[PDB]
Amino acid sequence: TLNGGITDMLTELANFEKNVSQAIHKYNAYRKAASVIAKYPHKIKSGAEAKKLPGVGTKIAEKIDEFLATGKLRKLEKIRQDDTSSSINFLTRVSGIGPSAARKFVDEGIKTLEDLRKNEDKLNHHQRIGLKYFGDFEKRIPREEMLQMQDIVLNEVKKVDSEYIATVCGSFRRGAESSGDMDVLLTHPSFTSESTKQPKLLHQVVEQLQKVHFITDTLSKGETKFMGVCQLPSKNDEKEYPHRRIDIRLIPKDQYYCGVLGFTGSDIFNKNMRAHALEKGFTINEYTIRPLGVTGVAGEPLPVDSEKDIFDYIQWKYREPKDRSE
DNA sequence: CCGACCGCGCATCAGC
DNA sequence: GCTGATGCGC
DNA sequence: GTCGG
Ligand SMILES: Nc1nc2c(ncn2[C@@H]2O[C@H](COP(=O)(O)OP(=O)(O)OP(=O)(O)O)[C@@H](O)[C@H]2O)c(=O)[nH]1
Ligand SMILES: [Cl-]
Ligand SMILES: [Mn+2]
Ligand SMILES: [Mn+2]
Ligand SMILES: [Mn+2]
Ligand SMILES: [Mn+2]
Ligand SMILES: [Mn+2]
Ligand code: NA
Ligand code: NA
Ligand code: NA
Repeated sequence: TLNGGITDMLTELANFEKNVSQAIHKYNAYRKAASVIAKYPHKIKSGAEAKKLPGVGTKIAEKIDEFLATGKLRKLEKIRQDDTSSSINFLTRVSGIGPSAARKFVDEGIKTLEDLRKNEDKLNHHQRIGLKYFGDFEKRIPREEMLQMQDIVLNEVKKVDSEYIATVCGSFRRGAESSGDMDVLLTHPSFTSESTKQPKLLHQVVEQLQKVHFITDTLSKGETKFMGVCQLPSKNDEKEYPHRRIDIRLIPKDQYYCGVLGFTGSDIFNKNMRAHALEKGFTINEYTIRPLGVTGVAGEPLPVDSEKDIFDYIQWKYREPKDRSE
């Protein structure tokens, strides 16, 4: 919170560039600046000071000066009063309505929550579910509920087959006291980088979590990635818990460490690490780290027996999950 | 200045 | 049906 | 929008 005013402004700018301008590198540039400012341990007193940080350049330095002086940014005040940008920014908050869809909907006169409900027939399945749970998906998840959810998932998985290992990653693994959603990494010894000896490995887990009325809806589902909705069960006479977003990802068991690194994040932390891995002659995905050739083509996967091994290849001192919240 | 910016699974669409 | 591009949410 | 080269 030391610089919460600045990082909020930059985040609002990033969202503007993503949703309205459809300018993805400006989006990430603003996100990058906001992340580096967010870990800087002094109350920023000027844009000159801010600009010393990697990722804060001249333009962001200017806007920091304006904000530090007036407590506002004219550019944002203008954006806020623009009805089209306003409507687009709102509509994108629905899961499945991206910048493209949102602009299309506004053009057709669909620009409020009321309009969206009136026109359910024009939403695809993902968007229909995002709208259905729009309000619930706004709420955060106390870690205590995350712990309850972990228990249901880990226990229900164990019931399908004792050799499933399910790990909760995401902000939960980084030690967050509240989470936007739940992210689950799934492995099973019959699914390795060398063979898939068992079919329906993910489907069986989804059906099981559905049978016990944990998973209530499905956003998308393939042979290795599920995205949907779940809900803790409520006690006798208790108000119902909010519906929550859940993702489950099945990974080859011999590639667990790149996977848990990849699904622990943060998203910015991954971008930073992967970018630095390129600079040191490697490419990292959620499956492998591979060396780059003189041309650029990736080599064969390098051996990995721990998260730290990946850090070692790229000349990075190890960082605990709790220190990867960028 | 200029070129690169992490890397991927699923849903949907256009084309053959 | 298959292949590739695009949107989307990560 | 920023930064290495
Ligand atoms: N490589 C990469 N990984 C991502 C990206 N976005 C999300 N992830 C991974 O997916 C994990 C879960 O994503 P989210 O649920 O949106 O993020 P989160 O850190 O869990 O935050 P909350 O759920 O809102 O508390 C992240 O921690 C990352 O490990 C991305 O843009 N690139
Ligand atoms: Cl851009
Ligand atoms: Mn999450
Ligand atoms: Mn998630
Ligand atoms: Mn039932
Ligand atoms: Mn609900
Ligand atoms: Mn580096
Ligand atoms: Na800088
Ligand atoms: Na959206
Ligand atoms: Na979220």
